[PDB]
Amino acid sequence: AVQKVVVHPLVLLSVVDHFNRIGKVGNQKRVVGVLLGSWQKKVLDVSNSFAVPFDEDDKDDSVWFLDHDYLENMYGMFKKVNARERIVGWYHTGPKLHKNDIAINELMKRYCPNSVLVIIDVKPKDLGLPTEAYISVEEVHDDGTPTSKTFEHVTSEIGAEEAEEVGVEHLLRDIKDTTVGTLSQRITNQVHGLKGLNSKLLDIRSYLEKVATGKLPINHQIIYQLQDVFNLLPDVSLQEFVKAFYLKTNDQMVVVYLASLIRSVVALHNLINNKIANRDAEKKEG
Amino acid sequence: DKSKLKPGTRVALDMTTLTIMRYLPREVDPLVYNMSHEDPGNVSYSEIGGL
Amino acid sequence: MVLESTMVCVDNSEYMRNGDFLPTRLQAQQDAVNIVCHSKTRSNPENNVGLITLANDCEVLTTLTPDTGRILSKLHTVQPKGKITFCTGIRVAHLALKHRQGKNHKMRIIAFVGSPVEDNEKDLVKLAKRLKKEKVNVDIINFGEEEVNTEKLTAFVNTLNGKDGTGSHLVTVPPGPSLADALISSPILAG
Amino acid sequence: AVDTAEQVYISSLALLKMLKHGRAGVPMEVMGLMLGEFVDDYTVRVIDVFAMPQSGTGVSVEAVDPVFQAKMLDMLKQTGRPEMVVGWYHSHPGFGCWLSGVDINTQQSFEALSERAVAVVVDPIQSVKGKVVIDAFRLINANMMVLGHEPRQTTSNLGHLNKPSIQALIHGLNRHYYSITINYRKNELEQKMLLNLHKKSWMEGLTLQDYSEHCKHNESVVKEMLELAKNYNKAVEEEDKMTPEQLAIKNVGKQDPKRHLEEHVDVLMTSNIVQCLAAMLDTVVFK
Ligand SMILES: [Zn+2]
Repeated sequence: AVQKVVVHPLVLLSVVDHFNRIGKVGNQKRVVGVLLGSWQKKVLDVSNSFAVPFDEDDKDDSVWFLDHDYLENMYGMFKKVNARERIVGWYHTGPKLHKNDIAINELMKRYCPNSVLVIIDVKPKDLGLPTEAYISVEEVHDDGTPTSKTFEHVTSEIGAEEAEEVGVEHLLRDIKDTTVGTLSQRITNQVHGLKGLNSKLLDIRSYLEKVATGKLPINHQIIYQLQDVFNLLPDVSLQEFVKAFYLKTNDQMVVVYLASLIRSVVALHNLINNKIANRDAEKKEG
Repeated sequence: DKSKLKPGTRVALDMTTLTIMRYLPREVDPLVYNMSHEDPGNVSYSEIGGL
Repeated sequence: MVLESTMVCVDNSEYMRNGDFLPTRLQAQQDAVNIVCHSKTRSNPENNVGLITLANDCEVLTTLTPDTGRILSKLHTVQPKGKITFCTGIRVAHLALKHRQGKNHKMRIIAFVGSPVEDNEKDLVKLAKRLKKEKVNVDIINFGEEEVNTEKLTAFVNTLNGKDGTGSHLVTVPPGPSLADALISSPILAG
Repeated sequence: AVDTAEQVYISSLALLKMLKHGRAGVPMEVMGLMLGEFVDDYTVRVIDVFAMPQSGTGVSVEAVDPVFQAKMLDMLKQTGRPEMVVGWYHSHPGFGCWLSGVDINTQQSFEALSERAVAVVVDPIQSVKGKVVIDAFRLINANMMVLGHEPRQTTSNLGHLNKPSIQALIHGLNRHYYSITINYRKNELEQKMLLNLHKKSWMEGLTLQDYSEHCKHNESVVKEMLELAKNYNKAVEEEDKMTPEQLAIKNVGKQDPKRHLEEHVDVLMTSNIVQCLAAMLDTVVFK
C-alpha cells in the first residue's frame, strides 16, 4: 500500500539524544516514542518525533504504558506550532524486535490508519543501513489460523531536505568522497555492494541452521522462494550471450579508444601552451 | 500555494526581507470606482418624448 | 498536600454482570470511586486518579489525571465482560506507579475484586515479596461475590504488611447485596 | 566580571532545531526557547531547544506564554529529564545578525531573570555549508558607556579572534551588546551514524543501466562531439595571432571547444567504464 519511507537526520539524532537522556538508567530500557510526519503520493515521510514515558519489567513482560495525556497534550502543542505536521506512526529503539511490539501498534492504531513503526540502532555498526520499518498486515494464507498480524518490512531510506543539508554538511567536516569520477561507483557499490551481497548470502545460511537442530517450523513458506532462486540462476557460457557479450563490450572499448585518443591531444596542446609561456618568458624576463 | 502564482497576477511583498507574503486579486483604481456608481439620476422613458 | 497518587483498579470482569446490588454493581462501585476521589481530591489537590482493570485486557481506559469527567464517561458503557486475570493486575498496577508524576509520592493502590480468582499463592507471594522489596502499600477492597474469606488474599496482604509494614489492609466483601457506601465507610475514614 | 573568553558549548541537535523551525516560517521572525545545563561563570552548555508558536501575523517576535512554557517545561520533567532554561532566540532571516530595538527589549526582560541569559540569532539563508552563522550575543550596560569605561577586561587571547560584521557594527554592535565565540560538541557515536546513513546506494551499481540506451547515449554524445571537434579545428587556428588576453576577453560570447570537449571526454569515459566493469562482475558472481 505504502511504497517507501523518507527519514530525516533530525529524527535520526532525535532518537539517540533521548537514548542518552534515559542512558542514566544503567540496567535496561528501550527507547519508545511517537513518530510524526506526513505522507504524500504514497511516499511516506518522517519529519519530527518525541518519546513517551515508558517502563517495562521482564517478569510478566506483557505490560506496557503510554501516557496518553502526554501524547494528546504534546501532539496538540506540535499541531499548534505546526498544523502542517501531524502523526505518522511510532518507533522503538529496536535492537532485536521486542515482544510488546505486536500490540503497541494495536494500542495506537486508533491514531493513524497505517500506524507504522521504525526500528533504529543505538550501537551503530553494520555494512548497510541501520534503519528499519515494517507495516502491519493480518494476512491470511491457506493453512492453520488465517488472520495473523505479521509485520512486513517496507523498504527504507534516509531522506534529505535542502534546509537540513546545510546543517548536515556543516556537522560533517570530516571526510567526503566527492569528485565522483571513475572511482566513486567502485566503492559506493562495487566494493561495498559485494559485501552487501555477503550479508544477505550469510543470512539464509544462518536460517539454514535448523537442519536437524534448530527451531520447529520446517519450511512451507520459505523454500518456494529459495527454489525460485535456484531456478532463477542465470545462463551458462554456451550461447551468443558470449558472442553478444564479447560482441557487446567490443563496441564499448571503441568509444574508450576514441576518448583516450583525444585526451592525449588535449594535454599535448597544453604542453605547447606551456612552451610558448616559458620560452617567450626567458628571453623577455631574463 | 506556489501553484497558484500565475505569471501575470498581482501579489504583495515584504519591505525588509523582500519575500512574497500574499497573492491578491485584481484592483480597480479610484478613477474607475468613481466612474461606476455615482449617478442617482432616476429619469425614465416617460420623461423623454418624441424620438 | 501529602504526597501520594491514588490509583484505582476497577473490576470489569465477567462476574460483574448482574443487578444483585440495588442500582447496578457498576454504578455502585462507580459512585464509590467518585466519592473516594472526592475524598482524596478534596483532602489533597495534588492527587490524580486514573483507572486500570485486571481483566484479560488490562487497559488504561483513563490516563492518570486529576480530572474525573473522562473517568465518568468511560465508566458509562464500560461493558464489564471478560475473563479476570489478577496475577497481571499487580504488574499493571505497579509499573504505572513507576510511570507516575513523582516518586516522592506514596505508592497507594486500591484494588477491587468481585470475581473468583485462579492465582497461585506462590505467584502472589513472589509478587507480594516483590512489593515488599519495592515498598508498596496497597489496601484491597473486595466487592460483589468471591471465594469466601479471600483465599490467598489474607496471605497476600499478610505478605504485604509483613516485615514492619503492618499498616496495610484487606477489606473483604460481605456477601449481602447492600449499599456499598457503608461497606467502604471504613477505609475512607481511616486507611 | 567577564574576560571575553566565555566559550559557549551547545549541542549537535539544537542547530538542526534552529534551522528547521527557523526555516519553516522563515520570512517571519520566529523564535523559541533554549534549554541546557548552566555550567560555570565562563562557559554554558545548552543541550536542548524547543520552539514556541507565534502570537499572530506580523514580522516581529511576538511574546512568551509562561502557561505554555510552564507546561512544556514539565512535559520533559515527567517524561525525559529535567533541564534549565538558559537562553532563547529569534530569527533574523536574511539579514545577518544583530539586536534590534525590539530584540533588546525582550532580551532585557530575560536578563533580569537570570543575569547570564543568552541571546541567539539564526540566519537560515546565508548559510551554505561551512557558514552556519549564529553569533550568540548578550547585552552590555549603557551605564558604563555613560561612564566612558571599558568593560569585559580581556585576560585571554580568545575574544578578538573573529572580526565583527559591518552590518552589526552599524547596529548596536559594541555599544549595547557583545559577541561570544562558540563551537560544538560531537562524538563518533553520532559521526558514524550520520556519515554512514546520509548518501548510501544499496545494490544499484550492481545493475546494468538501460542496456539498449547505453550505447545509444554513447552515440548521442559522439555525434555532436564530432562537430565540437570541428570547432576545435576552428579555434586553434587563430593562434600565432593577437595576444591571449584578447583571446581571453574575446571569448565571452561564444563557446569554446576546449573545456566543453574535455567535459564530454570525461563523461563518456566514466559513463562507459562503470557499465563495463559492473557488467563483467555478474558473469563471475551469478553462476
Ligand atoms: Zn531580530
